[PDB]
Amino acid sequence: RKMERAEGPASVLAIGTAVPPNVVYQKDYPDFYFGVTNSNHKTELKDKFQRMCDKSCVSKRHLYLTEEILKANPSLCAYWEPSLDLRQDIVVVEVPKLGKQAASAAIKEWGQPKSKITHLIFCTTSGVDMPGADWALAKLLGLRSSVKRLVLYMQGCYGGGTVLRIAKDLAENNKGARVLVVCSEITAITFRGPSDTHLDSLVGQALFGDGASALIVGSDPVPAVERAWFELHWTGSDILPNSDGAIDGHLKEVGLTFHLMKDVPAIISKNIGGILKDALAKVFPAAAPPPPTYNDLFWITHPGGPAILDQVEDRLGLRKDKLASTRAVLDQFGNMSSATVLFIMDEMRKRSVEQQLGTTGEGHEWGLLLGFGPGLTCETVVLRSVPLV
Amino acid sequence: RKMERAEGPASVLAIGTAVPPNVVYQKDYPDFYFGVTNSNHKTELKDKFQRMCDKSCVSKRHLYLTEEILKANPSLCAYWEPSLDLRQDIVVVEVPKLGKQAASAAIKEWGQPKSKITHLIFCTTSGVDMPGADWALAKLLGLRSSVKRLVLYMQGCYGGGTVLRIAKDLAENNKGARVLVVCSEITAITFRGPSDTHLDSLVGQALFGDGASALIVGSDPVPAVERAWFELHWTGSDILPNSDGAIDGHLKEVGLTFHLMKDVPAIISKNIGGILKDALAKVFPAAAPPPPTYNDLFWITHPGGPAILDQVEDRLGLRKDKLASTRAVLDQFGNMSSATVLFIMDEMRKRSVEQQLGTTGEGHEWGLLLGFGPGLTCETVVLRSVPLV
Ligand SMILES: CC(C)(COP(=O)(O)OP(=O)(O)OC[C@H]1O[C@@H](n2cnc3c(N)ncnc32)[C@H](O)[C@@H]1OP(=O)(O)O)[C@@H](O)C(=O)NCCC(=O)NCCS
Ligand SMILES: CC(C)(COP(=O)(O)OP(=O)(O)OC[C@H]1O[C@@H](n2cnc3c(N)ncnc32)[C@H](O)[C@@H]1OP(=O)(O)O)[C@@H](O)C(=O)NCCC(=O)NCCS
Ligand SMILES: O=C1C[C@@H](c2ccc(O)c(O)c2)Oc2cc(O)cc(O)c21
Ligand SMILES: O=C1C[C@@H](c2ccc(O)c(O)c2)Oc2cc(O)cc(O)c21
Repeated sequence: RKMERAEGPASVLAIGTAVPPNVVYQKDYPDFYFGVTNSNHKTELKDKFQRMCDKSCVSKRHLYLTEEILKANPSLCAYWEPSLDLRQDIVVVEVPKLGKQAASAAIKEWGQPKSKITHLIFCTTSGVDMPGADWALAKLLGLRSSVKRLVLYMQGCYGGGTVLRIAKDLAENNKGARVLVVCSEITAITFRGPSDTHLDSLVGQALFGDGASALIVGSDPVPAVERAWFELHWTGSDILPNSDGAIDGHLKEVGLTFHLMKDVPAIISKNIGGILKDALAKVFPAAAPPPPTYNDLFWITHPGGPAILDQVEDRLGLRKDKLASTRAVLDQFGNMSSATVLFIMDEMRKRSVEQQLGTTGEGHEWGLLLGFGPGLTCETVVLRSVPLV
Repeated sequence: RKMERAEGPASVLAIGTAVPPNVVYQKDYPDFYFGVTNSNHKTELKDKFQRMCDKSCVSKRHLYLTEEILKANPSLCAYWEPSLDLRQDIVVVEVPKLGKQAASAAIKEWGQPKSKITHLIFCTTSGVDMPGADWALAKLLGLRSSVKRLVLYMQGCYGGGTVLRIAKDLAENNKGARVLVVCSEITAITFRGPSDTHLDSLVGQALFGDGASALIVGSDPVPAVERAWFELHWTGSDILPNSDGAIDGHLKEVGLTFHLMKDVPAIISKNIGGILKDALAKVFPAAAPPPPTYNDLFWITHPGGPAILDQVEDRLGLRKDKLASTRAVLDQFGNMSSATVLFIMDEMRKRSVEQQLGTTGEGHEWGLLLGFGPGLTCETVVLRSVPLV
């Protein structure tokens, strides 16, 4: 008359990632972007975009859109031309497909048959449809027809925190539940030509890349059969003060548009300390061990842009190595919206194993995953690593 | 280092509903719809639409769109004209607003200050935005800035089951959690002129109406302070066999479009028995009382259309009164997509109280809530009523 619940903390049992094969190196992107968009005559706009690329701390990105595809579809290279139907036709197909590559890698690592997946969460900011990308992914994988699905559309850059916040309750409240979590982002929904009109969209052109990540999340891993890599222990969500309209995105007839105030780094950096201090106080209450210091935590931080990272690091006084895993993903992949923190989680555990650190969190026991996006919404997850060998 | 979980079953503690004030009676709708759309010359198409309205078992609907608004915005009255940006500007505002009316009613009934709401789920098929309708509703209500939000976009007619499936885990896995659940639907996103092109969209014009419903869901109601009306005990989700493309909806430059095969009733009716029999077997396992008979359950059934209800009733052999609560909502409000089953839940408990039946479920202990939509997805929730006086 009842659904048995699980006992232990929701745990990450496997991670997979996937990116489009086409690589664009940042040194080449100003020429490329202004070339295929027919805007090289816009001489001062391009110098402005060159400075954004020079400062982006992005070396390369993987992009579904190629010069050939852009040549085939000139309404994408144009500026403010109607093109949503064209964008949707692309991403309603390619977002689940990219997600399927990451999902198959995570399942292969996990090692159990795909029919043990009981739940699915699909998160994307690229396109919407009915049935949704969750249904399409289930069809592509051949998941059981009774998988409990959830599609999280139009989330944006905090979505990596959101999927963990939901997956935690699904795994913990359902005995045996194994949650496939996929975030998949493809910039074909936003890509548009340059214009002194909208210097916000330029920022997006310098930073956003494509990618998908997949997790298996479940409570009570079977001993010597499944392997936990991180545990979810505490979650919080906050709308930061005086941030109305900081980050807005609209799905228009010209596609997805992006609006971004210059004070996003300030708003984030100046509020994040109180959020983290409160979260750590709840996880480590006095009544008892004190919370670890920031430098004794591992850090999985959504790299909205280098200015956000630099100002957060400065305001919290983080030692300069704490954001190294985060900054490596931004350098090699750019900002992949909701998927990015799961790429960072993967990079951190793999570094930790390769370098024989004592835990999956670079040697630290406790850790923080942060997502930031429209709201301005800050998603906080307190994680525990797992000891290695 | 941990979030305490709750103990008892997730319970519905209050329900509110809201509809646009403009009423259109079905007897008037063929003339009205073909009038404001400039299509009265389409003589045989209209006779076809008259027969759909005659058969709809819908007496009236509440619609945000008025003749005055349609006169002001002729691209809505047209057929296949670009109009998404216009539709979004409407529903990104009006869907949260309608939802706020229902939410305030549910909170007023519940009786606790609005700051005790810890979580929010907003479900809609009408428009998408960043930040989302969940953020807008929180702003309209003045909810705490740390409310844990979730926006479920592009769900469709199964969404009433989905929100209960998620809210169950949120309430049960978080001690003290009180989940505001809102479904809000406004047909301005789909409304378009008639055409022998697309006889699917005609079906939608005869059945779909507007409305919003709101729940407070929480585990462990405080005795003599909060009041439970229904308990969530079991949830299931199924993709019905040989239903690929049964019900599709796309968000296009002309707005939201709707595609619907004629065999939806057949697919639903011919598969539903096995789903319910399995669900009841899980809730009442042999090893022990047998499951109640269908006629001894209460029924909260999404009324996709009268043909779905009639064929489900026939195939399962339901006594003719079991779907009376469901059919009363369809008659007085039409199909309000994801909100409809919560209107039906409200109607049933209010009937039960008014008629002094022994339980909130028309006198029956156990009950079934069913949502159907794109997939073809069937959402099943097994509910327990609460005894009255
Ligand atoms: C890469 C930028 C992107 C980093 O460069 P920087 O350290 O700011 O260096 P600069 O200030 O020289 O930036 C160069 C140009 O970017 C422009 N710029 C920066 N942020 C901008 C914004 N939000 N909108 C428009 N222009 C912006 C500056 O105005 C400047 O123009 P100018 O050289 O003609 O004066 C940085 O501001 C950043 O990281 N911002 C975070 C972006 C963000 O908010 N992302 C989160 C997500 S949606
Ligand atoms: C109201 C209809 C809507 C009920 O009427 P009915 O009992 O079918 O009566 P009829 O078959 O005389 O219907 C009249 C017309 O509707 C048309 N019709 C019914 N379903 C249709 C569909 N999916 N697409 C196009 N036309 C349809 C019939 O072709 C018929 O046309 P005709 O009179 O010119 O031959 C009914 O088929 C129904 O309830 N369907 C369920 C709709 C549905 O699937 N909703 C769930 C959600 S998205
Ligand atoms: O406007 C967007 C773009 C979006 C996005 C889509 C696809 C990608 O591959 C990608 O890297 C990004 O991500 C966003 C995230 C936000 O928080 C706000 C936005 O406007 C957007
Ligand atoms: O195409 C739609 C329309 C949608 C809807 C929106 C707003 C309303 O007020 C309303 O009653 C309905 O509901 C749908 C539900 C589905 O399952 C499929 C759809 O295509 C649609």
